[PDB]
Amino acid sequence: TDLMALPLRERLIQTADHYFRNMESFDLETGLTGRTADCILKVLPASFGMPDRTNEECMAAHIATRADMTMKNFKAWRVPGSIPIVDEANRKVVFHMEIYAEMGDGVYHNEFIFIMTTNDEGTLLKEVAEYVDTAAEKKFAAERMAR
Amino acid sequence: TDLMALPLRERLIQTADHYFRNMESFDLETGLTGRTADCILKVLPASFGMPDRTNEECMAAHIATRADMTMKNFKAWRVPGSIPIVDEANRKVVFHMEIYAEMGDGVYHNEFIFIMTTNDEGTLLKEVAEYVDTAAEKKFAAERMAR
Ligand SMILES: Cc1oc(=O)c2c(c1C)O[C@]1(C)[C@H](O)[C@@H]3O[C@](O)(CC[C@H](C)[C@H]1C2)C(C)(C)C3=O
Ligand SMILES: Cc1oc(=O)c2c(c1C)O[C@]1(C)[C@H](O)[C@@H]3O[C@](O)(CC[C@H](C)[C@H]1C2)C(C)(C)C3=O
Ligand SMILES: [Cl-]
Ligand SMILES: [Cl-]
Ligand SMILES: [Cl-]
Ligand SMILES: [Cl-]
Repeated sequence: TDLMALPLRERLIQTADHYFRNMESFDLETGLTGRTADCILKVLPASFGMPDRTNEECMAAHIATRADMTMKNFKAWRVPGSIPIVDEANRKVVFHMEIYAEMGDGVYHNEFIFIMTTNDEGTLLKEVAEYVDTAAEKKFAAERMAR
Repeated sequence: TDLMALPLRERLIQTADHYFRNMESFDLETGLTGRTADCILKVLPASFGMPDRTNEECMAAHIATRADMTMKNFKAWRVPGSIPIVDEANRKVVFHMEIYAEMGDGVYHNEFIFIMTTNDEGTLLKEVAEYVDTAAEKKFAAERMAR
């Protein structure tokens, strides 16, 4: 494909970044793209108590969160100064990210580490691990419940 | 050096891992080793409100934290399953870590991401960035306040 004609470093970055572009242009029609069938989302740290999720579990969560909290105009950007960290050998890419969205209750805007793992070919995501701001996310969860 | 004869990947992992070995064997006479003079520790996420610190600032903080909470027997290990993520071109290593210590009040045991950046030679750390468990670390700070 056109992905395979790119150098591996570049391919890994494009594949990993796609996760964010997908979130920004998300619709029910197309859903979550550029993931392997068996891809797993892991939410770090363990203390946060979010189990690993399949693509289908992720899609269900995101539809509901967006409805419940009237969220839209998602935008993701790298923390100023940060860079993509790419381990070609291990098919991994590490980003230091901000995610922003408008919602009924104001704005969602949190900071994250994401660790993406691709398939051997560097063309799809097989794992995404995101380390979240536990204090911030526990507050969002409490705003969402009964709200 | 012996370090310079090692392939760069291995050099980077050794220089990044040294940070945790230094933490385990920490003492007043030897201090913090394996860092550039101008090395900075960054604590993420920004919401946690901890400023960047110099080697001197880190050393003083650790002395204090160990005294105040009577902490000892530190151990660091990679989260089971995780691996070191090495970006040779950018001189970076990413670890998914647990840190454990005995203290008066029981046990400190938290989960992190560390992003280590070396000098161009890969022999010294010039930046350490650690993404912490904000709920957990808030508690620990609250417990450290008069107790
Ligand atoms: C495709 C997509 O659509 C969405 O609508 C949202 C998505 C994604 C990836 O991710 C975030 C931004 C968030 O990164 C992720 O989800 C959370 O449940 C929090 C809810 C937020 C609002 C959620 C929204 C987690 C704490 C585990 C977390 O970090
Ligand atoms: C050499 C060394 O000696 C020490 O005594 C400790 C050290 C190190 C590296 O690191 C930790 C384990 C911790 O990773 C770090 O410092 C904290 O302020 C909390 C206190 C803990 C106990 C602290 C103790 C932070 C919230 C920013 C944090 O993550
Ligand atoms: Cl997802
Ligand atoms: Cl070092
Ligand atoms: Cl330190
Ligand atoms: Cl770093």
